[PDB]
Amino acid sequence: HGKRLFIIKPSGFYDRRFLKLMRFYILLTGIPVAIGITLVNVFIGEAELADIPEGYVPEHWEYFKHPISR
Amino acid sequence: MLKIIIPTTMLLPMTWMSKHNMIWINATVHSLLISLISLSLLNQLGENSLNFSLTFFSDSLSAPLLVLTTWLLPLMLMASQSHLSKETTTRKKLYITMLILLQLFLIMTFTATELILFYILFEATLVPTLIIITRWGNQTERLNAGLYFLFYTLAGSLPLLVALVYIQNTTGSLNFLIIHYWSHPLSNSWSNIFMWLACIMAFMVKMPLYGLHLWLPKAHVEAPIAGSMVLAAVLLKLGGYGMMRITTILNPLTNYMAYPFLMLSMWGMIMTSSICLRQTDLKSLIAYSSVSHMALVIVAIMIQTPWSFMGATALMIAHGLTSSMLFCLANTNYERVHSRTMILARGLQTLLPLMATWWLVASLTNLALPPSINLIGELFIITASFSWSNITIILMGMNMMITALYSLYMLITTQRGKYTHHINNIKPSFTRENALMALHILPLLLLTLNPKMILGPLY
Amino acid sequence: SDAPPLTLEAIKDRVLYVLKLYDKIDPEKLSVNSHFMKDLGLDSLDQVEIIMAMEDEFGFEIPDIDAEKLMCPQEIVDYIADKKDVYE
Amino acid sequence: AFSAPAAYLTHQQKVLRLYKRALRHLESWCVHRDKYRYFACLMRARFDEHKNEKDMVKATQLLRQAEEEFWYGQHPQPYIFPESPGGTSYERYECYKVPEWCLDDWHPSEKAMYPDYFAKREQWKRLRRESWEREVKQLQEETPPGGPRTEALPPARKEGDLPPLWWHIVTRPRERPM
Amino acid sequence: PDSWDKDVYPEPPRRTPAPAPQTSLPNPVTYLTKIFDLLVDRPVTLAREFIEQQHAKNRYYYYHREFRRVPDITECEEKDILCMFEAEMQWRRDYKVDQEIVNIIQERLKACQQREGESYRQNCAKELEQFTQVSKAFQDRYSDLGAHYSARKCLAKQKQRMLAERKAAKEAAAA
Amino acid sequence: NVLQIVRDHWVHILVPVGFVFGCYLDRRSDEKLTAFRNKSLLFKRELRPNEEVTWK
Amino acid sequence: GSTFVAYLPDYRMQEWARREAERLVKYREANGLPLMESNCFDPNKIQLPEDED
Ligand SMILES: CCCCCCCCCCCCCCCCC[C@@H](O)O[C@H](CO[C@H](O)CCCCCCCCCCCCCCC)COP(=O)(O)OCC[N+](C)(C)C
Ligand SMILES: CCCCCCCCCCCCCCCCC[C@@H](O)O[C@H](CO[C@H](O)CCCCCCCCCCCCCCC)COP(=O)(O)OCC[N+](C)(C)C
Ligand SMILES: CCCCCCCC/C=C\CCCCCCCC(=O)O[C@H](COC(=O)CCCCCCC/C=C/CCCCCCCC)COP(=O)(O)OCCN
Ligand SMILES: CCCCCCCCCCCC(=O)SCCNC(=O)CCNC(=O)[C@H](O)C(C)(C)COP(=O)(O)O
Repeated sequence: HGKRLFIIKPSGFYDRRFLKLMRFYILLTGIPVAIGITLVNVFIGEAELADIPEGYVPEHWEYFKHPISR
Repeated sequence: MLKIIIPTTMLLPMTWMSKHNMIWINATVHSLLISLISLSLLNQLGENSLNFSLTFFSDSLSAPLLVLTTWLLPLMLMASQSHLSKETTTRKKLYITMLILLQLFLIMTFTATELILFYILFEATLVPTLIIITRWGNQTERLNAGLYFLFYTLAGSLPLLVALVYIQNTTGSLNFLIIHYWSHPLSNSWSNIFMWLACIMAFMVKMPLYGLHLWLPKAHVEAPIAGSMVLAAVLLKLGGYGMMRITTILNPLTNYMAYPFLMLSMWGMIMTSSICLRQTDLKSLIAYSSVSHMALVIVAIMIQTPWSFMGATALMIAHGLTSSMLFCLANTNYERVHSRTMILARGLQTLLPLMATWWLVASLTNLALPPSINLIGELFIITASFSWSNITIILMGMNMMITALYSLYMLITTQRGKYTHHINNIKPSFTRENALMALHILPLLLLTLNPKMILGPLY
Repeated sequence: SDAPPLTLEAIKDRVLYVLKLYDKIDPEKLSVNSHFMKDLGLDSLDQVEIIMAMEDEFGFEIPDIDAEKLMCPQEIVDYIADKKDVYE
Repeated sequence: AFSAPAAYLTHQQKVLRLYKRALRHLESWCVHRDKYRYFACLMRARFDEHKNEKDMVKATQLLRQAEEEFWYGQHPQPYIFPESPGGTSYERYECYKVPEWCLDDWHPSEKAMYPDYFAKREQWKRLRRESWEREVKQLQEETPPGGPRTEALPPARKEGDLPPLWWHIVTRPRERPM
Repeated sequence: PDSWDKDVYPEPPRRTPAPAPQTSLPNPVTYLTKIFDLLVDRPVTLAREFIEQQHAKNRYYYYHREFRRVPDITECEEKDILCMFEAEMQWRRDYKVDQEIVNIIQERLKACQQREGESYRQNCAKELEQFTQVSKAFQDRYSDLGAHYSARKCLAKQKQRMLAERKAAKEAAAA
Repeated sequence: NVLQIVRDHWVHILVPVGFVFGCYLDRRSDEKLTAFRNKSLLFKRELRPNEEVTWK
Repeated sequence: GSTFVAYLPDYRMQEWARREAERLVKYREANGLPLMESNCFDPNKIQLPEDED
């Protein structure tokens, strides 16, 4: 049936544009951060606890576990 | 601490040497950069403090307040960009200068190793706010509002200077570290009672305590949007921070001294929440909600328990963010309608759906919906008050119910129903306003993931 | 919903159907333009019962101020079409 | 709704209104159709006995005990049509009603869609722009001095004229836009 | 798992029954857990082994920080600020350690209650009684200090508690 | 084009210069509070063979 | 900044306190010591004032 009518509604252009822009920038910086975190976790991090060897004094950043924290 | 202070000072020559059409962009970019630098301060220790020098220190009570203060300036610039379009370049630069000076005074106030320096900056914040209120204000009652705001604060804080100089003459120091380490009990004496009153009233009047809160509705309603944002977000927390810093020397006098103020705050939260139910102005309603929240913070500080302090810090941060967002939403409505009356513009969800979503989220956060940090502070303070006395639960529950009631009343009156027919100048919401609301709301939901960052030194 | 888009012809047919089911008025005498008080000799109470019968037939109710000045089937159909936004 | 109200209601209109209310509430009490027909015919018979009464005082005394009797037995939960001011769907679709002026703020990328509709809208705008200037003077010349005495508007009397204050009555959104 | 000490977190031997099917009907639980194993546990194990070998390719260490003992508040002069600072820091560290000890005991109690099932009221008396002692001690040491707590106030509370105990003992002996 | 965009974009460098100057001033003020370096009773430590100061 | 705050190193010393508490409870359970002690400071080093009332 060719009874298609017009739906009067406010402009959804600006709302959609703002949402797209916000998502674009958030992802623009979050995707590299997530990729870097994943690579660091798989390849490098998660040190294991040890005893301090006698006669050796560690530096301040050697008392932490996660590599990004160090 | 100078790595934050010096860029804030350099904001002034950068603003005054900027092009006529590049002040806002440069100010926003450099304010955001300054805020990023401030993030480093959050790392805090379970031990004493971050004592940078003899003049300034940082603590996990001062760090969230400093971060919020640095974060607020770009939002205030974004909000002020609109209504100052037809203003001369010199006056816009003067407005930005006032905002920068206020930020600098607040930043130096929150570190403040010594109490007279704290008083000096705590009073220096009074001038830029007064100029902003009484110069860039729309109505004719801005002059009376500024007079009230000035004189309430000064009448409250003048005895504090005498109390501080007397304390330094007797003890010998006003450095907070020495004050904490060499603290001595206060004997129950009339002179000690009046010293307690002089130390407490200056911070009470700026909370505002119920019965001394008259200046706040005037100042908030008559101020421009940036002034309302800063007053609701940071300037109210100065009294709470000062009380938290100064209640170390008021013991054991505080145990019985606190009763008049505890009763006033406990009944005044109910009074102001009920006032919010019958209000024809958005800004007045938001201001009275702020009064209720700050009264509950006063109760928390007066109880003086670790859970009280953690809840008070969390509630201060959450209330600052929520009140700023609510004021921004009200200003977005006002710049379209030019009325500032709840019942005029109705059914705005049909015309502005995303702004209605922002309204809903802001109302839910003000309603203290879990697991938001608003409810974290609310619940910690409620538990501490219950441990103080099991009968407080009635007043706390009444306040919670009335708070939900007027929050949803404000949401429904403006967003739901039928649109006003004769209003036809409601243009689509700009990207600037949407970004302002997003930058208000996202930090709250990110902070609820790491509540330990805003729970203060007693965590 | 699944409601067929009723037209002016359907409204007129239904109004005339309900009117012809009204024993007080003879079927032959009535016409789309036939008046109620003068052309068919009906009382005002008969008019209000006719309005109620229309209301029960079409499933919506007409305010009294509008109903009390609906005196012909043609203007009844026009009122119903205006209320329900009928195109043709 | 559409018709302008009068300064007062006459006795005859009040009697009709009571008759309609009583019939509706009797139908609400009597669910079944045959019982309702019987009791409605009995109601009409009781109702038209005093049809031919002449003096005003006894007529005014009547309809009053009738209203009191109606209020005593008014069926505190009467049947209501769904779209009525008390129905279960009175304002269900009022959230889907958008004004016509909202289309003036559409982005040109949005107005690229539906070009014929916007051309027709522009034609309507031109028609309204001329008709309003005609209507202002027409209403100024037709209104009685000292202000209107009723909220009833006159029709158009010339050839190219349009009825005064027509734009917001013709351009209603719809009953069920969505 | 070696990642935590079994003595700090004791567990019963966890004796479990053996499957004793009484009927010939094949139960669905075994088939579902076998298909779960095949479709879930094997790829997860393979990925874990790959990540573990990648970690073993790059190994480095971190150490627990050791803190020396310093004079406490009871042997500091009235206005000596340096020893007061050191004693306050030491007391704060001890307070944190005591809080974590209470946390460990509470975790033990919760685990016992969940593990013992319907007989928790009898089979978890030991954990409840340990928690009673630890809570009593912790309460004596730090309750009612207030928001502005310090080593001096704790020492004053301990002093008044010992004065009360000495007075009670003297009155009881001389009764 | 250099020497033209500088006249309009010279202002941008100021906030950053302030930050590095503030860091330098913080370190300089730190330099004046070394009265107890490697003298605290908790972190009293013997120097490394190539160590002059425990911290800077 | 959110990622930076998420990965802040433990200057509040939480896991350090966990390890200290774990080793102390291991030592005390093994030696028969009754866990935590009621007195925070050893009574030998406090000189109470004699009442003589
Ligand atoms: C207006 C909106 C709110 C503004 C803020 C209001 C908060 C300010 C209220 C001040 C708090 C109380 C002040 C003093 C409290 C001490 C307790 C005392 O009042 O109670 C009795 C005191 O008895 C009598 O009250 C004596 C005082 C009588 C004169 C005071 C005037 C009473 C009403 C004045 C209220 C005016 C407030 C506003 C000023 C503009 C106890 O008897 P006593 O054991 O012997 O004294 C104990 C104290 N010692 C040990 C130092 C001796
Ligand atoms: C929109 C439709 C949906 C799309 C999105 C789908 C994806 C859903 C994901 C969104 C939320 C789901 C919940 C998932 C949570 C996982 C992340 C979480 O684990 O990280 C948190 C970490 O989050 C951060 O800590 C909190 C964010 C920082 C908030 C600071 C605000 C940024 C500055 C802005 C100005 C400040 C204004 C306010 C002043 C105070 C907590 O981590 P934590 O267990 O702890 O330890 C981290 C790992 N360690 C052990 C290595 C250390
Ligand atoms: C929003 C408006 C609120 C305004 C503030 C209201 C409270 C003001 C506080 C009282 C004013 C004086 C403060 C005292 C200054 C501190 C100095 C001090 O504590 O030393 C006392 C000094 O105490 C005093 O002298 C107090 C005298 C009070 C005179 C001024 C009266 C002002 C009004 C008092 C009543 C109202 C106070 C509460 C107001 C409630 C809120 C409106 C002891 O002095 P000495 O002689 O050295 O030691 C005794 C042993 N020889
Ligand atoms: C279930 C609810 C309970 C029921 C209780 C209700 C009790 C109602 C009984 C009251 C009976 C009466 O009419 S009360 C008597 C009041 N007085 C008169 O009726 C005088 C003249 N009558 C008129 O003018 C009428 O309009 C008329 C001529 C009928 C139509 O005229 P049209 O030619 O313009 O249609």
